[PDB]
Amino acid sequence: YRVRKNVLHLTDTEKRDFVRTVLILKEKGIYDRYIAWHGAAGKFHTPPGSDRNAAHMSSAFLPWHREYLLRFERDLQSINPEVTLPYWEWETDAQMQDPSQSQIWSADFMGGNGNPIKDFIVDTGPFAAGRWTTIDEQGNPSGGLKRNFGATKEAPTLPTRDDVLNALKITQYDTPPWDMTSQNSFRNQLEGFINGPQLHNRVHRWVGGQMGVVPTAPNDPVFFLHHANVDRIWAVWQIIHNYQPMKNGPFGQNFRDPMYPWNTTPEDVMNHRKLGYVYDI
Amino acid sequence: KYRVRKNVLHLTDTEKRDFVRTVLILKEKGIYDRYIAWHGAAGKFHTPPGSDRNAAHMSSAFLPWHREYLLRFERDLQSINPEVTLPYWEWETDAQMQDPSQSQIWSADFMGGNGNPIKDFIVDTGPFAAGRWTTIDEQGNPSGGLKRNFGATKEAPTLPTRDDVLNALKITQYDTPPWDMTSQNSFRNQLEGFINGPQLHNRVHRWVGGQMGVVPTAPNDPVFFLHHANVDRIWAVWQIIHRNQNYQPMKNGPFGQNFRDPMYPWNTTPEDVMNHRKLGYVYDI
Ligand SMILES: [Cl-]
Ligand SMILES: [Cl-]
Ligand SMILES: [Cl-]
Ligand SMILES: [Cl-]
Ligand SMILES: [Cl-]
Ligand SMILES: [Cl-]
Ligand SMILES: [Cu+2]
Ligand SMILES: [Cu+2]
Ligand SMILES: [Cu+2]
Ligand SMILES: [Cu+2]
Ligand SMILES: [Zn+2]
Ligand SMILES: [Zn+2]
Ligand SMILES: [Zn+2]
Ligand SMILES: [Zn+2]
Ligand SMILES: [Zn+2]
Ligand SMILES: [Zn+2]
Ligand SMILES: [Zn+2]
Ligand SMILES: [Zn+2]
Repeated sequence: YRVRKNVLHLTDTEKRDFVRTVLILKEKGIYDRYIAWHGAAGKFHTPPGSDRNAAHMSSAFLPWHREYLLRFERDLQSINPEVTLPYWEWETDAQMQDPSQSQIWSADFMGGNGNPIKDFIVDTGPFAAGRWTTIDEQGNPSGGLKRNFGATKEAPTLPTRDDVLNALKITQYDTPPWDMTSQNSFRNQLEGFINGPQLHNRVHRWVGGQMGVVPTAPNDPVFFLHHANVDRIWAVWQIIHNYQPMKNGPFGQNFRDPMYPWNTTPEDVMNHRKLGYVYDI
Repeated sequence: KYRVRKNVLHLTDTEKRDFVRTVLILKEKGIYDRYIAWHGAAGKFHTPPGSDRNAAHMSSAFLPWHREYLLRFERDLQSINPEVTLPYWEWETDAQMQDPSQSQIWSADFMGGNGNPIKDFIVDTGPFAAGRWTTIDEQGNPSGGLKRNFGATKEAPTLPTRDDVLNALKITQYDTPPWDMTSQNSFRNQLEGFINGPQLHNRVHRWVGGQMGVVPTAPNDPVFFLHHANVDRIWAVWQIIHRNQNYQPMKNGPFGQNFRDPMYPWNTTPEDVMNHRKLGYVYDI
């Protein structure tokens, strides 16, 4: 009953207010806590020495990011009670002739692509360099947001709608060993590791810049619009369908286990409505 | 005000063997590691970005951050064994010893001893010797066994003294602007150890050496918690002395450093932990 809307459905004023609130969150110093939390989680392997981490490469990927967006949305709400987290339906923009033309990259929103002359720093939009500070891996100021639209040879295109529907056909949430090699797992599929980079991982690689990489991704506000759609994609599979592992998975990956760096568990966020929100569709 | 935190020198043999046993369980369950990660994350979180201050150190939130940290750690201990509380290492008395390396805190039945020069400095004695206790680097990856270099550095050859503690307790202000490493006449910056230091808190870290010597890995050594229990105790004492002296900055300080701001990576505030008793514990003395 907080309603999360397609970025395409967002009145010119709804978009202005969303952007407005993100800058305030940034100015207050709240935005940085989110970049830091995501960076910390990515370095927290479960268990140590493994490839899995608290926020990725593990069953926790989906509930971790759901909790993350919920907390982010609550902070937006405390600034402006009329603002909720919109979602970027990339599945849809992939059909465009040229996706970089999508209304999501308008100057009055998340601006555009990076400038090749400025080493791919983005100057168009509310988060252009000079208007929005970024930080690096190390937590030090980095000098500006960057974006490389489909510049990689492994990710030249956004995930096609189809890629979404096939994933939704998967019957298991996840499967052991609960890692990147999991087969027939909705979680690993949606995350993008099956014939990587696909879906989730694919959007990250397609955007480029800080979004391209784990330790700095959140620096780009589009991170939240991306994840909103991923969360929505997960909520859809759930209309039909339960989570795995329940016990016996690495600590931090189990159904009822604290999700770093919080005490939140996957169980705690299994139903989005219990969380106070619902996707328009 | 029920939970009693005791001098590591007042502990019975069993009490020590239960403390150690609970730490290993916390470790085995994977829970200990969430702590090391929290402290590492906080140290990298600058307030504000580009500054020298971070959420857990080099600023006013140094004391309440670590108090919250120990409280959470103590609660996990107790969920494992309700009779175990966090003891404190009174380093200022150990400094008196001819050879502090001999303090009972370093027994093979407690913290274990110094590192072995013959082995780079890996600690090979005690419950946390290499082979018995897993360690993590500044990247979150596994690393060789705990390491300790007792007073090996030229800057910190000795543990802080009672005189050093007393003098600090003498400061009238909790902190002063700019609320960082250069703060003068501030209890916080002096207890932390930056005034002419390395001194006090920073000095113990430097004296121990090994992972305890650097911010990103320091919690890998269980002694980190015994150290910070004494630092917390010293703060609790100061609070009593200057009853009519609250926390600072109350406001208009960097976000994350003010009296009512959330402390990374938690939502908890300095106000939330100003009175230790409200937190359910007290110190031996
Ligand atoms: Cl709508
Ligand atoms: Cl990693
Ligand atoms: Cl709709
Ligand atoms: Cl006692
Ligand atoms: Cl790694
Ligand atoms: Cl006593
Ligand atoms: Cu991520
Ligand atoms: Cu992601
Ligand atoms: Cu520290
Ligand atoms: Cu310390
Ligand atoms: Zn709609
Ligand atoms: Zn790592
Ligand atoms: Zn779709
Ligand atoms: Zn098709
Ligand atoms: Zn739903
Ligand atoms: Zn830094
Ligand atoms: Zn007291
Ligand atoms: Zn006692």
